[PDB]
Amino acid sequence: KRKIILDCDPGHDDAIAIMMAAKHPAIDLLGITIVAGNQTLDKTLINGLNVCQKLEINVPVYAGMPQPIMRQQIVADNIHGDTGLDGPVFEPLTRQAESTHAVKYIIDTLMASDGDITLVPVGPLSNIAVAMRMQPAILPKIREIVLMGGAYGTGNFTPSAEFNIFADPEAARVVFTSGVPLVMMGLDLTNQTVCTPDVIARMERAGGPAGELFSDIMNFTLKTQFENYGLAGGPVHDATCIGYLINPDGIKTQEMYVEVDVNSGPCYGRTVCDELGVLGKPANTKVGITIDTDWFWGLVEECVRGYI
Amino acid sequence: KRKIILDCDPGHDDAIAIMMAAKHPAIDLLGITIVAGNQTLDKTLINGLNVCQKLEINVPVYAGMPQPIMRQQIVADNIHGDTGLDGPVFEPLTRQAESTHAVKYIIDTLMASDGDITLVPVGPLSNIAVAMRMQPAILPKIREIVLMGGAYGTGNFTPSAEFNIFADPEAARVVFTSGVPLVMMGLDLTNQTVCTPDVIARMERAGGPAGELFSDIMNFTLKTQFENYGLAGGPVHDATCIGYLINPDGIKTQEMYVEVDVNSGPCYGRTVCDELGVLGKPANTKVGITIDTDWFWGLVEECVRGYI
Amino acid sequence: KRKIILDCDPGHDDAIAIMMAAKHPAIDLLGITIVAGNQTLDKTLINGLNVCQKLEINVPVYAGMPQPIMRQQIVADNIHGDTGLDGPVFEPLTRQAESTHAVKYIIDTLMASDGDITLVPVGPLSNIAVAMRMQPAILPKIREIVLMGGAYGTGNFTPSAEFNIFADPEAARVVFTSGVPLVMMGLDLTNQTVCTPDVIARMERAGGPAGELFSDIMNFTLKTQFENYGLAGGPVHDATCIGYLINPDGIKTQEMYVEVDVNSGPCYGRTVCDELGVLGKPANTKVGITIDTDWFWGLVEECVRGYI
Amino acid sequence: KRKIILDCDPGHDDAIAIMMAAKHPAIDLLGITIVAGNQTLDKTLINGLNVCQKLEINVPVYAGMPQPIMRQQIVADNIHGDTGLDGPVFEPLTRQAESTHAVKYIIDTLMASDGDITLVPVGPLSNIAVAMRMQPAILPKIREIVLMGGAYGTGNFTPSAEFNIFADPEAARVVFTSGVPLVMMGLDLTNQTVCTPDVIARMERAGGPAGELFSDIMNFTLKTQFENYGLAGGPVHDATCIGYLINPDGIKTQEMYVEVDVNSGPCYGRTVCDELGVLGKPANTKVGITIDTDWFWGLVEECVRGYI
Ligand SMILES: [Ca+2]
Ligand SMILES: [Ca+2]
Ligand SMILES: [Ca+2]
Ligand SMILES: [Ca+2]
Repeated sequence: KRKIILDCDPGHDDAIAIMMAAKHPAIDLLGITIVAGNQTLDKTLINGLNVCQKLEINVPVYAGMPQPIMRQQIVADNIHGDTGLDGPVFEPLTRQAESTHAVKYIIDTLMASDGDITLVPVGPLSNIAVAMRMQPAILPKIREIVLMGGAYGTGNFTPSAEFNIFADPEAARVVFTSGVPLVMMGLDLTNQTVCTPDVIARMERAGGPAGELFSDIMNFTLKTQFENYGLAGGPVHDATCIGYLINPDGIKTQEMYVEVDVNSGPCYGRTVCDELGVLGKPANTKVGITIDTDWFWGLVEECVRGYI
Repeated sequence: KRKIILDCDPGHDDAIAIMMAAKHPAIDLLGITIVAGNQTLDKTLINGLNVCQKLEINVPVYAGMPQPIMRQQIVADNIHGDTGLDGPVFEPLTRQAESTHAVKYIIDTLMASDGDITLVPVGPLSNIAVAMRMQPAILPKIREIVLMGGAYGTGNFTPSAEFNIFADPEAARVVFTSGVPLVMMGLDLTNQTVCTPDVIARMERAGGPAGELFSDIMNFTLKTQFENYGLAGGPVHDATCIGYLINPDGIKTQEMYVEVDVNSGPCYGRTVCDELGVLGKPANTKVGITIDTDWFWGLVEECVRGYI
Repeated sequence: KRKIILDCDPGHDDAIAIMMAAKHPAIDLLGITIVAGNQTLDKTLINGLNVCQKLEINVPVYAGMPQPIMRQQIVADNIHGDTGLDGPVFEPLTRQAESTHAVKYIIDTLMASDGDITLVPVGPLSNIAVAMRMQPAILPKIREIVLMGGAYGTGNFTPSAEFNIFADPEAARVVFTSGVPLVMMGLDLTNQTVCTPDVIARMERAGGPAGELFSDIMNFTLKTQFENYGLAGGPVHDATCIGYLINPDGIKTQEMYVEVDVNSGPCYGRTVCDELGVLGKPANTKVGITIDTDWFWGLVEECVRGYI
Repeated sequence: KRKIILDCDPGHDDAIAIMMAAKHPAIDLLGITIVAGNQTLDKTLINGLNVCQKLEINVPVYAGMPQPIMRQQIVADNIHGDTGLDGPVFEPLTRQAESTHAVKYIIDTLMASDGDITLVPVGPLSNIAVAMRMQPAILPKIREIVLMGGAYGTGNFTPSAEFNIFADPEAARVVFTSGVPLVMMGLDLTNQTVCTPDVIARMERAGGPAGELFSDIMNFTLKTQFENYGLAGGPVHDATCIGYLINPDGIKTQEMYVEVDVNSGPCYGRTVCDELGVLGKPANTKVGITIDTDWFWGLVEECVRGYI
């Protein structure tokens, strides 16, 4: 099993990632850490807890950074709605976050570990960067980082930048210069996972708590992702990181030297990816290129069925 | 006919553009202006003159800027050789450049015109930017600018930037903020025109001075373009601008808001292209997307046969 | 009494600041927080504890950030020596740091307070920035921040930047946009406190533990500050913040709009101070202009005598 | 005699510089080149011509760049008025610009020379930068550049930048990296030349065409320089360059390594001056520190009296 800490900002696709991570036998989900991103932390926290309660997921949830490390905070309410998880309606929330701050949880867990834990950040990298600079000794302890973020081609939130990186470019600069093994599921790969109405229907047919939740969630971003970016369905970007850890053969990556641009201006938060190797620098990232969607959606269905 | 001034840094594909522009009846080639780029100006001027002499092109050639407007000069000898036009071997040069500087030629020609002239820049944009800032009254007199440069995806000389723009980002910023009708044949489009051995063979069979010249030229970049960028043949990037003016239906463009990034750093000289229209700014550029290569190679052959 | 938290990177002048803050009856020193700066944290922590043990200061010391929030770490060993506090030799260390992290201490103390605590950063601003972004609710709780850092004219570490800001420009950007009442003792003011041989001799004559310590400390930077910068003596930069809080009439400030430049390049970490108000923006900082050095050295001697 | 070409954007103090340069026997004024700056070129050219006609100065005037090389044009109408030279009255213009563009004039004159000509730029550096990049062979021909621009301390138009540099930072970058001997009369020096009401009265008493002109001109900026920058009189910044060439002993300079910041942001167009030599780079500029104003105003009076 791959031990993971899932760091997220739920978030529609974050919820699908949580659903898969908490169920699949190849993943050992140690804890969920929450960061500000898609919405403010008060909301992404409530959203994370709501998902865990509904799916009866037995994993502690820790609240982290409510703001990025330097920049003026942005949100993605255009895609995710005022709540950050518009669509599903939950019973009154009874579970709460742990007392320990996510940054402390991340540091303490890594330091006490035998170096076998993978971090899976699928929101802005704020928690990760603060942990890395607060306790540099965590670096040798990180097995790998499999993050959803970035784009080698076109961004979403700006032409140059994908949201997670754009929401905290300085934190991304920290992570991308950490020297830790990195896998980047960028938009070039993740936009392939558009969740069209026939995919939603497939998960509805499977049914149960996860099938119902999948439908209520993914129907919302069907509209917003089309209206904003022209996508044929809402991608489940964040779930690709979980897929990658369950079976990396389903995903083609290419090793590249990647740099995060922190210049104010038209490329702030861009992941500059040396696809042709022209800079002659050692690769630092496995960059996602293609995903086998037949495999991927089969895996999603299998996880959904696990909750029946 | 479309009247043009062809501004170039020959340069293998520049030579092919010259060959096409000077021959096709849909183009009225008024003058050739030369800029430093692929090689230093002493070399690109000699290369331009050698090509015109070989093909008996009786169009005046004017020498322009030997250095970019602000940055430290770069060259592309890795692609184009120490001469800037390795491959063909020419007879002793008898023609000479005009005494009028290219910048003065461009300004004077536009100022005296009926507003029907198109600028076709296929090197760094140094001559164009100096002309625009030296005599801003040319702007309302320019019909269109159809330039080869930029990339909405991956660059060549760097991951972020295409060579022409990279060689003078500040000049490019001038041109891209000019407000003049702009067409951009960037690498995304032009990399489709890889001149593979079968395409060279085709032009060899057409024969004559242009067919032989085509072969001697494009066989050289066949090797360097593969070594540097993995390309299956050397693209004839600059010739796409001439093709566009001959028949724009052969090339699909998309209107986009494009900005040139002049920040020192990993995106210096990037053309940032808003493919999805997320910035909510009006388009300023028709950006090349796809080219019909059957049409394009047919047109190249037609022009080649014109010199028989 | 003004309640303070002293955040520092000892550091020769930090030690003088600690000596004054812990002894003057107008200061209520709640706690000392340590940051990486002049040297790595393992060292500035040891230096801070050494000074507290030597002078029998019974204030808790908390260790904070070992690295800046984003940039590559720099140190000032050129000025401060290999240990960070070259000069004095101390008896074996028995004094211990608290187990609580400085960031958590800062946040909890502020949150539990009645808004009457002043922060006094005299190192890089890493601890402060992390606290502000980790718990934004601390902002209304901060009475004032009186920091040593920046320069409106010439920097030290670079022509543009003073060391504390240069060592963490991104953290400084956080602090200077916080909206909290701000006082900046910059180099323009603090270079006025050159500790010349006659000043040292004055403190030697006062004697006792603090007088010996002052001599052993300030004799070191006497040499390093002259060799590296213009300086006739080592300034006691950080002690000016303590002086300011004891009697602000001893220092002339001017209210200015101040911005921290985070651009890579020749002004990275510059504090841009709008001396003439040309930007038309509301002031956010009281910037130090002149200090009454007779008043100041008198105050130092008084504090030194307090340890006899 | 020192042969000069005076490149300017008249401009109140430019006019005083022209008056001195054309009269003092220590200067051989070859030509006046005009650039856009204080106002658009149409206005600065008329202003320059008006001054020459009024004072019967028989020196050719050449019109140059009407826009900076890259940035969006700014003007200083707040200081110089809508005309760029509000204050004096002129008879109908009979004088006109020469037919040769200033950039060509500068190049041709330098290339034909024995290397003994000094350039005296007292506006934005647009003409100079275009000349340097258009014909790099001019570099060794330039004896010295004595420019009015920059500031090692506080700017005027912004806190970071002096107007001439700010109006074309990219051109200034070109000039400051040229390797030509450079003297920089920056604001730190030139602000010492405030033309208070008693100085104006002194020149009125001298009388003649130049005394009357001096008064009409300097009474205008007396008002604007006070309102904008709090200055006690309008400085005659540009005239200090002519003073420097008449008797350099009247001015104290310090050799420094100077870099022009071309970063967009709060230091765009700053001259970063390494006062303390901390960068370990060889000096490239003699930076003005102080001027003997008793000497200087005596020289101004002597020049004024020359026109009686
Ligand atoms: Ca997410
Ligand atoms: Ca070319
Ligand atoms: Ca300190
Ligand atoms: Ca001027």
